[PDB]
Amino acid sequence: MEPTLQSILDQRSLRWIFVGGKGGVGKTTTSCSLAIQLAKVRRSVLLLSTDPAHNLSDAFSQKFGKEARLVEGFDNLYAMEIDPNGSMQDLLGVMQDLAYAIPGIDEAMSFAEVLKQVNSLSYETIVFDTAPTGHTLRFLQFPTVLEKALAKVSQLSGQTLSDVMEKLDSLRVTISEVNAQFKDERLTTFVCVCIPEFLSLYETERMIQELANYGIDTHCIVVNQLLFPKPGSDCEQCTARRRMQKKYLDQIEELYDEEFNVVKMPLLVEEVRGKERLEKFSEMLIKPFVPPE
Amino acid sequence: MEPTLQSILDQRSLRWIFVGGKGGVGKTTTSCSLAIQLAKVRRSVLLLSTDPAHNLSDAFSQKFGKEARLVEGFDNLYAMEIDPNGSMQDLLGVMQDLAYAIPGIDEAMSFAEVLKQVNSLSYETIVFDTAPTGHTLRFLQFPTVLEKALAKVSQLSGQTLSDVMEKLDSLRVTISEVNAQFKDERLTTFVCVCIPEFLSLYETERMIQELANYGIDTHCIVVNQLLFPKPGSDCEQCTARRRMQKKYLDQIEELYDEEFNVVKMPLLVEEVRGKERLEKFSEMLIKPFVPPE
Amino acid sequence: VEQAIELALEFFPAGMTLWRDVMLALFVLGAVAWWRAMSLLLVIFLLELVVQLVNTIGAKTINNLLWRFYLSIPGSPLAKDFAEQRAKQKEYLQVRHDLNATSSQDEFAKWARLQRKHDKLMDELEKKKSQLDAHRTSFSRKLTIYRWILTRGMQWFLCFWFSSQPMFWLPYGWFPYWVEWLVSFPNAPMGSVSIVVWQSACSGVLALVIEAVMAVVR
Amino acid sequence: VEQAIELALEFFPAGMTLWRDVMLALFVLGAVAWWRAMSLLLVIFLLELVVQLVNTIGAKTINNLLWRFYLSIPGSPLAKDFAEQRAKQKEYLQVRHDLNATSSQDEFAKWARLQRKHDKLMDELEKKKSQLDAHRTSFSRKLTIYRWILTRGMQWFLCFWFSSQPMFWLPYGWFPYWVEWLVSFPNAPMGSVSIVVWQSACSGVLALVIEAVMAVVR
Ligand SMILES: [Zn+2]
Repeated sequence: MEPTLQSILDQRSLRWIFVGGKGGVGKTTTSCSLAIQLAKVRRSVLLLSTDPAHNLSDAFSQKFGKEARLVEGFDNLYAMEIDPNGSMQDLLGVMQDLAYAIPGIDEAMSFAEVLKQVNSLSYETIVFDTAPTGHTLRFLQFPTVLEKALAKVSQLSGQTLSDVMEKLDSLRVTISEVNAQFKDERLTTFVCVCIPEFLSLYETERMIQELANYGIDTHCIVVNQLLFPKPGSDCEQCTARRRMQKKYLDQIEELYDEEFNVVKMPLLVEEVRGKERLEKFSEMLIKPFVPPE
Repeated sequence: MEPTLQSILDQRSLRWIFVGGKGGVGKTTTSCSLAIQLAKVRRSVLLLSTDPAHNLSDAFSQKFGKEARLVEGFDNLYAMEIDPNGSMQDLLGVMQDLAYAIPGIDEAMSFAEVLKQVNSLSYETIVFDTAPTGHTLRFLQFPTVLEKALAKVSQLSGQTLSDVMEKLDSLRVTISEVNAQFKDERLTTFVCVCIPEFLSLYETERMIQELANYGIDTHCIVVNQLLFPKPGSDCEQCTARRRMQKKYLDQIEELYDEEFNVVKMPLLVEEVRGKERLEKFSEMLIKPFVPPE
Repeated sequence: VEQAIELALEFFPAGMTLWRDVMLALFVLGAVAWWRAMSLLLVIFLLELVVQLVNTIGAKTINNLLWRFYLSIPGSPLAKDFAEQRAKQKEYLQVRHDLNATSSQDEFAKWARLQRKHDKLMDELEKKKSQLDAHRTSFSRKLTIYRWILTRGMQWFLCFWFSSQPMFWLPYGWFPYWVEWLVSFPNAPMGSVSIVVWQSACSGVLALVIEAVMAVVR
Repeated sequence: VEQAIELALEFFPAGMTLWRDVMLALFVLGAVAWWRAMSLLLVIFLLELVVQLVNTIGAKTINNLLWRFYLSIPGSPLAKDFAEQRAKQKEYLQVRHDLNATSSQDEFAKWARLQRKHDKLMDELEKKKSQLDAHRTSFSRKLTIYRWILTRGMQWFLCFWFSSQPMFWLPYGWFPYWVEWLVSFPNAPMGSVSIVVWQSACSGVLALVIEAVMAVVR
């Protein structure tokens, strides 16, 4: 297929973008490259991170906190790396016993109020990045968890309880509309990343069929660190490493060449930071570099 | 701790050795290196493989089948790469409906009759290699599966059924004695392998706490492809690759330096085959190579 | 409700044989009274084999007869889908053999296509198990009562109808008035017998013959 | 047994108001008969509030009273372990905050030590839930019958004892003989009343006052 992300630019009715996978892949570099190349043709784009690695500070050498702002060099870069434990600081005895009754409560309510603040403004599009997957995909379960929790709190009742009852009802209707906005597929998309070895491909296919069991498609898949040989210069270990990399590369060619896209992105010698260097790294997601192979 | 496998040589009352992990690590090279260095001080050692990759043929360029034999260059190398589907060929209509009633039947009975043939001879020690783990660890569940299946077959009964009833009882008592020999820990040991990246370490720790939930310890852990710099010569990609490899290496140093062993094994330029080359590869499991680091 | 967990917590604090012998003697005189002496005795004769099958009941094995009852009719929809179930199961095990025979290295695309067909059919497998086992246990629960009506309707009709109509007359003067009291309650004329001991205690008559079969096979 | 799945498969094939008004009139004459005229009427008076609590029963909320009953005694072993349970739960949530706050990159050893303590306490958590919820539902099942004995023992003792002893005498000539029949069965002298309508239908006397409270709050 087309080895670029031109189809994400072309729709323009998209609103929500999910991008993930597993660690050891540098998803933050992919995220910032997506956002910057998105900003060339967009109006109001917001980045959101929840990984405990405070990596956007490393991305721009500028401290961020619990409020959005514009960072230098851009008129549209807004982001706020947040913590879920601040809501637990909001919990700091009966509500903690409720957290014993259901092992997950506060993270969904925090994500809820976050998304209310998200829909407070009039931003054009947003993007995401997440933790390992077993800790991610629970957000499709947050509406049900919220319902069960509210029912249980009411079960114990059988300070004012009606205030938290109405608050949880507002969280219920809000999360139902947002998950309902998820399956629309005209504003919600999903891209996953991986790297040429076994296990990365393994959990990648597990993720794909996972989203297949929820009725959300995809069409674009990015890989990373695809080493291509330098003309003339050679490392002898790098030769066999290229050989094995081609071996899995052609296997992914045997799978996804029908209805998905493959993004070739080579590793550079440095961890690419700085604005202009990230621009050059982001440029390749439109113009695919191709040596004679 | 001691960076070798000297403690496995020193006990001599050991009988069973389990070695595993995940793909992409070359466990067969580790297995043959273990067996050959084991044969220097042993009497009757048997290798057993069940992975559908018929890799011992690649290990010695000699076709093997469903019977043990001695291979050239050795007086003690015996192995037979077997298939579980031959027992399904033994099944080739009611027994297949029984396989519908329980999704796993024939693999445990095949492994059972295999182990009866194992205890037919008077061999000193044996070794193993397995598929991915979710397909492995069911062997600790085979005794229970066998019991449930036999009970169910009898439930339907409520050709001769008593013959298969007595056959399954013999399989029951045999598998109960073998699993009972497992937790003895004076003849059953376990070593796992991994490589310096994230996910390999991840599922490695998952395996360790898995065996912790069955009451089987370990003390020895091997890694692979640990690239050490050549004096004078350098590849610039290899420098940063060494840097990241050290980063995870020191993290494993922060975990296992208390009561486990670390085996440093470097990658060579070729897939090490042939007897004498495998001897040189196997030598390092006793004498650990150490550059100045 | 169970009267057993209540008994599990109760630990926390601190004529009939001679009755069966006289029913044996009245069954002896009832068996002697037929040779020197009609249709109602054959009605009790069939109810004896009904109570026998009640004894030698296989409450599943009756439905094991119902299995070949519905392994018989070719116009049955469910046995048709039962055959389609086994056909899909055969294709299931076929691809599973081709799966476990394959390698996860060099047919990884073929690996995934097999894996996808595997969990494709794995979900539709137990849908039929939910369908047919529901139909089977509901059909059993219907026919248990369907037989039970034919059993106990004859266990109470005999006492409803043909009660005043005397079945047979007791010899004059053998039993005291208080014993004769039993006859007075079902409307049968004094000096004749009703139809009760043939309902319940006649089950003992064949019961020893049941243990005779216990000596036959064992 | 349920008579509901049997009704779920039954779909496959194809005076009391005037009775309560006369019990109202006899309760009017029983209430008038006390002013111009003892202890047994107060016994019925307490059984009326017992039947009232039977009506305004919270079968859980009685055990909600039992909760503060056992939130009271300091020598209780179980409420002691209940406090130890909440203490372990507090340390549980504390390490869970320190877990989710940590990073999986640069404290991977600290990561594992936290994870190990996490699933360390996670298993002992529901062991107490298995212990105490078992004790609580068994204690409820004890005291349900423990109250039920004090209820129905007085619901049948009144009819056992003080039956021949007449409670009060009916006016001579008001009721036909067949109505008077009721008195003859409990051994009370003819012309006096027994103690039945005070047991069952006196529950209706306060029942309208129950709906009076239904107008009070609502
Ligand atoms: Zn190199």
